[PDB]
Amino acid sequence: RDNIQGITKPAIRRLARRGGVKRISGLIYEETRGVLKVFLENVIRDAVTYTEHAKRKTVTAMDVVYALKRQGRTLYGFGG
Amino acid sequence: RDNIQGITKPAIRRLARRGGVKRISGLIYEETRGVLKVFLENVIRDAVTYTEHAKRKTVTAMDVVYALKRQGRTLYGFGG
Amino acid sequence: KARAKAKTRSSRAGLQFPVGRVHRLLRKGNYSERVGAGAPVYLAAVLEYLTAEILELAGNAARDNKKTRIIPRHLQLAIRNDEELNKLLGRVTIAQGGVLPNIQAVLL
Amino acid sequence: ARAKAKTRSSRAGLQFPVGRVHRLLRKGNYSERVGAGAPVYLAAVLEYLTAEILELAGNAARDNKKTRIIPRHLQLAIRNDEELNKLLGRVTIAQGGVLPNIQAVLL
Amino acid sequence: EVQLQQSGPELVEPGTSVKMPCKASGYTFTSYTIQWVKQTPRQGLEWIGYIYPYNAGTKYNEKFKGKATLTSDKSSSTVYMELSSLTSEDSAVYYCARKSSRLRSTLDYWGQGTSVTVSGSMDIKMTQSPSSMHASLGERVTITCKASQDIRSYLSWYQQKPWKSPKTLIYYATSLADGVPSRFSGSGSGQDFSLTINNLESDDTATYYCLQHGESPYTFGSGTKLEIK
Amino acid sequence: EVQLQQSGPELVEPGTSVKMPCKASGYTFTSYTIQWVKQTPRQGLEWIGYIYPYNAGTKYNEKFKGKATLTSDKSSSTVYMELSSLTSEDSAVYYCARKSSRLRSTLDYWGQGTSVTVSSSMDIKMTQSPSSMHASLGERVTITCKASQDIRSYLSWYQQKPWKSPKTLIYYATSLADGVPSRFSGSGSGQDFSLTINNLESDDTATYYCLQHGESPYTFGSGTKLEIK
Amino acid sequence: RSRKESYSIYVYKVLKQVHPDTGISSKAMGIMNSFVNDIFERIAGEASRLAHYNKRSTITSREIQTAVRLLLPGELAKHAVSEGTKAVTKYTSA
Amino acid sequence: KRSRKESYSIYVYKVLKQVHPDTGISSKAMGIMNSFVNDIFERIAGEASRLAHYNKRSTITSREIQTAVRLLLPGELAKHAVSEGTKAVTKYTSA
Amino acid sequence: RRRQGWLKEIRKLQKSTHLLIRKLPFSRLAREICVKFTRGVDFNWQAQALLALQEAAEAFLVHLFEDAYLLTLHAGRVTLFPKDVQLARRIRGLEEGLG
Amino acid sequence: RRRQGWLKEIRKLQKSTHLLIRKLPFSRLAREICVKFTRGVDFNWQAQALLALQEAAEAFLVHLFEDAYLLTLHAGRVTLFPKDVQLARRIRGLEEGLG
DNA sequence: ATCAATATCCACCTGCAGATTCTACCAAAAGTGTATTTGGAAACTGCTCCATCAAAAGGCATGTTCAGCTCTGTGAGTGAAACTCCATCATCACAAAGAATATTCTGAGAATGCTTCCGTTTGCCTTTTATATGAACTTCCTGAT
DNA sequence: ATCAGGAAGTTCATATAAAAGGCAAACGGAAGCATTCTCAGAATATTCTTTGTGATGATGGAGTTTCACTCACAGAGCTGAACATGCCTTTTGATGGAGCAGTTTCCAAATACACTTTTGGTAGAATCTGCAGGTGGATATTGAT
Repeated sequence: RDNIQGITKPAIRRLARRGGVKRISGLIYEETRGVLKVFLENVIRDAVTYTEHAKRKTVTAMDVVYALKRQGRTLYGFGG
Repeated sequence: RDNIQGITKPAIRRLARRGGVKRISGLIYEETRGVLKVFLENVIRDAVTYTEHAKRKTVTAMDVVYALKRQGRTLYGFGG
Repeated sequence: KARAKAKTRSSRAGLQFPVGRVHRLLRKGNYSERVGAGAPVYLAAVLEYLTAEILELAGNAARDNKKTRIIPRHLQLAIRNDEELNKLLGRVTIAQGGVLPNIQAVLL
Repeated sequence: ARAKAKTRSSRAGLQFPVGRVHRLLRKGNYSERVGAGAPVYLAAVLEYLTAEILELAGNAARDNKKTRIIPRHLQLAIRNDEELNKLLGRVTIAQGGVLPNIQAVLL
Repeated sequence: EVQLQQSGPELVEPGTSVKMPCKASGYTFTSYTIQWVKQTPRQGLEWIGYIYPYNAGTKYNEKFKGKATLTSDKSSSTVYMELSSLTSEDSAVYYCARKSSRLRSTLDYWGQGTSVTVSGSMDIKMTQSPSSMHASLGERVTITCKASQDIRSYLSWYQQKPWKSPKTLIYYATSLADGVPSRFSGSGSGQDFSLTINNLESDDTATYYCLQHGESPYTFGSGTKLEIK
Repeated sequence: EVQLQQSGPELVEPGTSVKMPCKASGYTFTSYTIQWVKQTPRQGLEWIGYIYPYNAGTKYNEKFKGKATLTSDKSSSTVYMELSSLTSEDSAVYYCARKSSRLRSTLDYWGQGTSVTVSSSMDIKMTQSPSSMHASLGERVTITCKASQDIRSYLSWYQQKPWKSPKTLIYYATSLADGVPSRFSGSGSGQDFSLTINNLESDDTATYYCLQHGESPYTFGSGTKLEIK
Repeated sequence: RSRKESYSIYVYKVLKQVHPDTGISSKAMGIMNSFVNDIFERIAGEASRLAHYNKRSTITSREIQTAVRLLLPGELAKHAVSEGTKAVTKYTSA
Repeated sequence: KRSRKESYSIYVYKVLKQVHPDTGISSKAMGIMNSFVNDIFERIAGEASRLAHYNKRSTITSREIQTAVRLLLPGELAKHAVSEGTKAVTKYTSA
Repeated sequence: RRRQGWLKEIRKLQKSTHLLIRKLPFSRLAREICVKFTRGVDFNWQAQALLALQEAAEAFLVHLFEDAYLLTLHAGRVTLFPKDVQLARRIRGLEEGLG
Repeated sequence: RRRQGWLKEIRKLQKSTHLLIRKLPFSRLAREICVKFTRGVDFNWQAQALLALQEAAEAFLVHLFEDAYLLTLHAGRVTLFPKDVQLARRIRGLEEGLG
């Protein structure tokens, strides 16, 4: 079982119900997994760039917050 | 005749054809004039703020470029 | 000799936020070569006003939820039920804040 | 009475001014002090990006059977490219026009 | 400028229902609440409620639950008001006022007024200690607005010339409104509040109201009628 | 990693058509062109064309204009190549190569190839000056690819094991590719270029090609067979 | 360990004068700290950019005022300008 | 006195005369290239300034410029810009 | 006998680069909008300031028509309605959308 | 006799604030994505780093489902299709959209 | 137009996780002179924007027609929500280990500061050339049958 | 498959606006030397991440049904594009002109600098307390005659 399949169908359905979606096509789950993979690749690449420039081997919450902040996705509640 | 009516129907139609629109509803012209008025209010307010802080009475091209640049609408070809 | 006792310039400005700390952060943040005397006063006043506005709206939301303590959902509701605060914190996600209860009217 | 002066651009093998980039880094309020290799590295990156866009725009000008690069040629060179379009995403090029884009349903 | 265009009077029958528009222009319509005020000349000014067109959120006074229903239209920039089950006490002037969602903002701009002519304990009492006074043409006038509970500084002052809409004088108990001269000055916090005119003129002959908006049922003052020779 | 999956070998008839896939994975599919290379063992490597899946833009060699058609599918990350009017001079291996839209990038990653057996011009020429050489396990070997017109360092080097896909050694006439050891070294600009290997092994027994991509019909070299003793 | 300063006691002083009988969770206090740092760096960056545009070396209260007027939307900017102005005017007479 | 009014125009022209020896450029296109160079300069220098401030440094070096390039440029563009800047600082320190 | 000309109009307007709104109507529109912020004072305008603001305005409008016509084609229509432009401004957000 | 529960599910999930993706599957997904950028080296992760990245990921996904379901309702449908999500990512742009 | 069942909401007990309160102490803010320097004010200048007249033709306004579109309803077929039951995987708690991060001190290379000189850049004139415009020629591709 | 004929590409004059080329001044970059000071390296304490294991119940997975949705089609009615014709705002251009933005000097109030003293903010303790979980009555659907 691949790790992208750990994002299960009830979790994607639950995210869509919090988004207010009444009915959910069966083809939307692989679409959502692909979108989540693209998002996490773009955030984790910048967070690893900040971590490697700081000469560390631990990705920190501030590295994630800086990676999100430079993509126009400012997150409150984890420092900064 | 109001100055927003100087944005004529052939000009709005011509902008929509450059946008690639095949058919154009008759209700779209007042919609386009309202959107253009909102855009120009938001740009001209910041450009006047830059002009007044510089203690001038002439809105300059750099004031317009700074007003656009701080709204995420960077314009090339007028300085800066 | 007759050295007078120190008054904080936050208390001189009538403020709660630290004018001296704001001045040090402006001076060390590589913003300009020099910082005027009234700039950290003005900036501490603006930051205190924004803090007071959001905390008062979040406390009203907490009281409307019949609660005493302000949690992140109360800040989420206070900011997203307001056009100007939502425009200010537009590209801002608040952790553990949730969403507004919005159901589209055609589904009902 | 001293040695013959060499520019840092010619010492680094570059065309963009390392001395001007260094002076702009000093006067732009970015840090308290600026290292020696930082304006060299930055002038090299700016020269690479300038060369890439000018070569693509010159290819677009030659494909238009023209020998002078215009803002339309810069617009075509930037917008026909994934990475340059992502770099200059929120950028408007004046007198650049749009790409020819007719949706296939209409044909 | 900011104008809140409001309809003309109506001569209606009891038991019916009246809608009235508050078509607003000159500003971004969703950024501001539109508040509604009833003016009976037996009970003064009374706050009915508001709608906030950004999210269609409403809040009503408890005296008007079920009687008033507020709706909005983003396309026409218009706020309507239902008045169901009309009785003899529902014969008044109904104003619509423009108020920001800022906590220290007040009723900035008012509608023309709609004259409808038919054919509670936990509130904050606002006690103006002079009900009426007489004045010369340059002496000092001071009006107090003693409050029941602790509003912090959320108190505003209005003047109303007869058969006209109220005009905002002072907001946040000290700050002057736009276009108001420095002859008007406000003071106080907590429960003691004051309104002061320095150089009395001819146009300062009106009724001067105080409004609190610190707690969610907004209450006006009883009014103070100022006659100037 | 980046991998370009490609179909198996096909045995077809003249006058028919072949649509072969280039299913790609491991990268953002629209950011890179997919180039197509024909390999006959009498004319060497020949460039056919590319599609750029970002905007479906194509460009073809003049020898294959009308013979070849390139299409792409973003949902499957697959590029197809259609060959029409199959002839006896089509018995070749058709590679699909991954190339960035950067001007100094080269054919980075290759497919395994598809053997297609049909059962019965004012461009730049690249000149491998050695055609075959002999060397022992420690000698230094130079290989030159003198060009025809002009290419300002837009030259790349490849090695190919027998019945394998080519591997990128050097791009931009001096830069090492990813995973290539420092034994390989390239030099030159303009028209004279060179490739050098320092410490030979049995891994250095291949056919060494030079590719120019300075001008729009891309041209490979004739080939140089180096073998170890 | 390091000192790790924040705005938490100042946000708490503001909270217990806008609502005297209301507490705040530590996560909400961290969000308010992030908010204050974000608006600080936003206003200070805009004022720095203004002073560089007008060839000035000093950031003053006038640069802070016009950065507030550029960055805050609507009536929020007007009340923040009035608060900053009254704080500067009662600071100079002290 | 008319002021200095410096630009990147002669440097962009030097780069153009070695990527295309027979192609000219119009004045509006030269203004757009000047705006491009200023925008990318400010973007990289601001990101390197934020890097040096995050890591509590007073100095912007070529390592800060390198990681700002890796953060700001997408894809292979960052890879070739990093190789170009590394080659230039190697040639500079060797002389 | 009426022939179609929308396809030729789109193909010539997508290769031209000139401004599509007339300069003097756009200029007096921008000056009327500028009067309402300067407290009644008439500011002056450089010619390049008005040209820069017209370039920005027309680029904004053309990109908004492209994004709204994607919504027109998504609903199975061909005719661009105002609900398409409103939904395209709603999905772009607060910064890219309104204004 | 089957009753509806989508309305109650939406009404309870729009008042809850907890994370909807499970922590350990999201954690090993993020670590597998992190391996492909660190040249095979396994970095460590703070717990707050993974929580911050999961908060950001779920907020992104919920807002994208809202913007895509506006497109579902615009086409006269009720069922969210992948073309809705693709068009919502296309209209948001390069920054707000993809990634 | 009213009864069995169930979701929703309120009254109340309480355990505890989390907020609040209290103490050194150290870093930093404030006070006090002191020397430095930036920017506001004033005089002045030349730049460029505002405004007005001729004109002229290019482009827009207006009214009609019709064909191509939108919208609404229908029916066939598809596919997603609901429901059930278990067993797999996530969560939690704890120990421990140790990898890795943060702290502290040192000195050396690198950055700055300052002075002097020279090479580069830019603004203003001076040629010269690519491209738009006009007009004649050729081809192509749709419209019609 | 063949005619009609306008749209599109091609090519030559060709003028003209715009771009390339040349010169002088000033300005800023480089060279050289002295001084300072930042940060890499090394040694080390201390946190906090990884990993393992038991428990355990929470919840996802898989299969079936059914009914609520999607999609294709047809027809009625609307409405926008095409088109013809007049005339009216836009544009060029032109002189003047004058408001005003940019330039140069000066100097004084304001800002940095440095030293010393006090004080307040923060980290680490002990102590209080709101709230979430849990168990029962009022209330408002939801079917169903």
